[PDB]
Amino acid sequence: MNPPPPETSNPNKPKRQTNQLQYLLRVVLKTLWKHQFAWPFQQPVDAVKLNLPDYYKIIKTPMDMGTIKKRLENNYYWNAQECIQDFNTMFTNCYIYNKPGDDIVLMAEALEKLFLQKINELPT
Ligand SMILES: OCc1nnc2scc(-c3ccccc3)n12
Repeated sequence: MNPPPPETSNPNKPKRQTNQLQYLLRVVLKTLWKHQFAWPFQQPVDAVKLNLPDYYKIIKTPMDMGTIKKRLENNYYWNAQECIQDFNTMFTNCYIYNKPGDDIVLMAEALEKLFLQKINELPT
């Protein structure tokens, strides 16, 4: 059984459009999406399809790049830090559910380095 996926809209949450959030979509997310290791992270973890019945027993704050992409497109975030926190939650969940040296962890490690390279400098 899968939980409902994270929300991508919420009417009582205030929205903002900023240069940094536009760059997080155009540059950060859309470039990481194309990496050879992006595919496990492009959609919420489907525990039924992937046969991970313990995934949501361990991961209580799921996050993925599909959700982040919709949140950016739907102007869900207030600021860049809120979006950056969702990328960090996605990487940390991968480390928590797995073990050092696992293939999925090697993938998340490489994507996290690319992510940090791209958010080291943001637009004004
Ligand atoms: O490898 C476990 C795992 N941890 N985080 C993620 S996102 C996708 C997967 C996954 C699972 C099974 C086959 C292929 C990929 N995983």
